[PDB]
Amino acid sequence: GSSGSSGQPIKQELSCKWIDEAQLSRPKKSCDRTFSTMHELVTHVTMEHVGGPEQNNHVCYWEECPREGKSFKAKYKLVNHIRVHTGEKPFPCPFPGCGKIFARSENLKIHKRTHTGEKPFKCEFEGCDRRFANSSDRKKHMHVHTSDKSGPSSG
Ligand SMILES: [Zn+2]
Ligand SMILES: [Zn+2]
Ligand SMILES: [Zn+2]
Ligand SMILES: [Zn+2]
Repeated sequence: GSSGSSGQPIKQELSCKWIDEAQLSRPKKSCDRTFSTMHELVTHVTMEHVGGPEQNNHVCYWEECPREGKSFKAKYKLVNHIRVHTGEKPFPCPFPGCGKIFARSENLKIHKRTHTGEKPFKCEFEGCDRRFANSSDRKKHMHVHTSDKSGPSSG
């Protein structure tokens, strides 16, 4: 194998929500941890979770696993399953009521135009012209509104 790997890739954070049903501590707790790379999350979620090739009955209990904690007929079967628990992406969708995510930059940029011309979150400040997708940004654009400007009438 070989690749250009020009420059540095994208730094994405991962999380393995492991909710043990046999846990005697409530409310049900999840596996608190993080990783800088996928591989690191694999060796863990697999060994640090599903265990190694030594464990016979291996079962992955996800905070909301689609399997509901079911056993497989092979190791590769389980290890391959957790593959869905990763779902690593470069950048989500700038739309709130979309929660959509893509693995391509052109896909998102092209999919963002298929949403609408105007933004959902518009500056609440009257006589102001802005655009936002998250109530956070807007509320952050107010830090500059606290004050006013006296000069150009038509603004
Ligand atoms: Zn974990
Ligand atoms: Zn699972
Ligand atoms: Zn979208
Ligand atoms: Zn404004």
